[PDB]
Amino acid sequence: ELLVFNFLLILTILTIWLFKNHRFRFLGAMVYGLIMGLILRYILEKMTFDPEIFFNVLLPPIIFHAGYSLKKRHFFQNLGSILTYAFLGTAISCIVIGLIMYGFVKAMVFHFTDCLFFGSLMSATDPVTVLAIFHELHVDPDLYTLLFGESVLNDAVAIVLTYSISIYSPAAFFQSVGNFLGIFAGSFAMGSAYAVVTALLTKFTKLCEFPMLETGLFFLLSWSAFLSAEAAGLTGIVAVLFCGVTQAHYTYNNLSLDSKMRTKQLFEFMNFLAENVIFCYMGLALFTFQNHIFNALFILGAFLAIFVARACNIYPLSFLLNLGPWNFQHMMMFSGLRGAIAFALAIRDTESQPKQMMFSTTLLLVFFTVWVFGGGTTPMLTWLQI
Amino acid sequence: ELLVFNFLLILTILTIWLFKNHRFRFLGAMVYGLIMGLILRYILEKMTFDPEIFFNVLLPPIIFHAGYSLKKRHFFQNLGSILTYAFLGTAISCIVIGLIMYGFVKAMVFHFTDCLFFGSLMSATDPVTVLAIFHELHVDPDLYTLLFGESVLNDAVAIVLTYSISIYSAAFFQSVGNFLGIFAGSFAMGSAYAVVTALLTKFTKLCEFPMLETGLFFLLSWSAFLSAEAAGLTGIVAVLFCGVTQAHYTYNNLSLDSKMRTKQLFEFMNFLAENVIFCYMGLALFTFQNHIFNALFILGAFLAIFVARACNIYPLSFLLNLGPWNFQHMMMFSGLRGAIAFALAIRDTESQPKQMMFSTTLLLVFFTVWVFGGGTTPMLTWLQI
Repeated sequence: ELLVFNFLLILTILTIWLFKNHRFRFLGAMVYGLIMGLILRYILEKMTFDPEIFFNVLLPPIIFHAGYSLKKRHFFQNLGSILTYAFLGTAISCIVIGLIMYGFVKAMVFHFTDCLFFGSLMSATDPVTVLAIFHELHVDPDLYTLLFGESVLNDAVAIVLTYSISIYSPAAFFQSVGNFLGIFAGSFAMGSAYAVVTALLTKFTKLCEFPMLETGLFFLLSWSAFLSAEAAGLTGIVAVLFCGVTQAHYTYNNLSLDSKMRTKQLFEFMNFLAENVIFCYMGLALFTFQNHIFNALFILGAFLAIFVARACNIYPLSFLLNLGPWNFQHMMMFSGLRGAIAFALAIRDTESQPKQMMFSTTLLLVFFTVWVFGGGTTPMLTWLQI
Repeated sequence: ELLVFNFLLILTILTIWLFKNHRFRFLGAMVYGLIMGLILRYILEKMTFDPEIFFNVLLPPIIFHAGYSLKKRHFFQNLGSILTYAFLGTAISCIVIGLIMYGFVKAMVFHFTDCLFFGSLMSATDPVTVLAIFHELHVDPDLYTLLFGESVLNDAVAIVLTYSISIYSAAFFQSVGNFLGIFAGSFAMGSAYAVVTALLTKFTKLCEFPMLETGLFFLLSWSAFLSAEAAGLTGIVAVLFCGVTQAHYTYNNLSLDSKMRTKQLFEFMNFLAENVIFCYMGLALFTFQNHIFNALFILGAFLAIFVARACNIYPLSFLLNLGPWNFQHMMMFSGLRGAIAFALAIRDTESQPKQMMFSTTLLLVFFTVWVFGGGTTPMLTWLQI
């Protein structure tokens, strides 16, 4: 680990500059996959030692910022739509499996549980680049709130849902579903339990006179909720921390007026370290030789599956919502990226199943392919209508 | 390990809690480690797995903030004294070894090179307790701006000096060159990133992206530490300490927004120094193979503490006065011992069980100087403001 980190820093500086360099260019760190990966084909494995456990512990700060940055324009305005699209992840999973199951069976003219696992893994959808474009343009506030709320909810559903599948064992159907309800409900109550303590502590006691103390305890109490998830054995540790959204609505507004900017900037800095997650796609795209060894030509079934499965269950859900506005257009625009979280699930022990290794191969190619939607977002906006 | 890191926060929360109430009490977090240890003394080793190499990677942010928090009121009047205090750490190691040589030779009624490690280790001194009291009371600014100097200067000297003895065994001739070469090399490449950081944003307009430059500042500052260890140049904490030029040049150039953000970002990590302050007690109750020795050399080390702080500053005091100083601050220099000295005490901890007694003594030294550090207010009021 001496110079292993140093590889990240040099390209990160390039990533920092390209944001200021390519400010008006036609067009992130996604480009450097060909640059940094290829030059080191000829010490080699030490670049991507990267224990899969470590990735999970550095992701919670990324998603905690998402839950702590709500502009409070959806708690009562479009909350129902987000909760309606919370069930979309179940719809996404049940449709992706319906196609990829026929994909490998007809490819050979291996089991079925990985197909269920793959569908849950693919259910994540976090278009980070798309959300960044919307906010800076200072337009379509309703459209911005739609994608942001959906992207921060399905991933929380995806992580808990894929855990239930991984522990499913064939009656035996109910307890696997019961785990999904029990863990998610436990994550909401226990996760917010530490958040409630922070809110009342800073609202009754006049602790706002000590900016250093309030900021320190806020980070520790938020971190303790994430840490308490593993200690109690309740999974969905990201969801546990993500359920600290009440901190931004109640704890944030108590009495500080000074650490308000200090707290958001602190977690924004950790949120700004997402390029380490981004580079991990391409840095390990060639270093993980044992992972991408297969590169089987089954991606064509996956390619067609991801495009239609997301599209074929967003209009019907909106149609159900139309029963009780929506511009009849945003549903088509919803087709964004395929989530940063999905990569983390693809590296879960990396050896649980032969075709499971192929999942990581498919995910990497999709990421280098789905990003054209982010690049091709502006023509999509101007194609028919805004 | 998942639950081990959890209970390290509740006692850190209590650290925040104690300072909320202790704004008027007679007087902090140093004792919470013992309280948790006693409860856990009655699964056990997993609390203090704590690889010793990982201790030296969470420590540099403490050093960087110390070098980044200079008040710029010491280099103009007390710089010569502070630079002369770099020899204090060297002469301390020269006298401590002789005092500790008689500690065991006369007691018997290891090897000499092992005693050198302990002597150089004592040169480190980080009186965080005294400095905290000074700033909050707004007292003796002249003494504060120079006491901070030696406090961090010898820490950079201590780490390189205790590493230089690795070649000691006619091998003593190149030791001085190796010590000076590494220290000089640390200043060159360590401050080079600060120069690179300064010129990068002095010409370009990074003010439109205050968030981008903050990451770049952290990325560039971290690179200096990482590049030193990767290239084999030791004194990595000293290399990051050479980031004081970041405050001299980069801090004041054009930011006007991230200046407070950068200070608060690093001081928050420096505000998490209690983790260093908490690591001792867990190892002081569970690692019976390491700390249980506690041989009857504590008093010998205890006597060596005061004389080392007295037999060295006093001879140098006359030289500095030759070119006022009121002749009073010299007696006050009998201060704390710090926390970086522990990081040297945990250098692989596996020389010999009979030789590892020095680590046991150092833990007691912090406890004995904690109450001594606590009883600082009577000393301050007695002499002068």
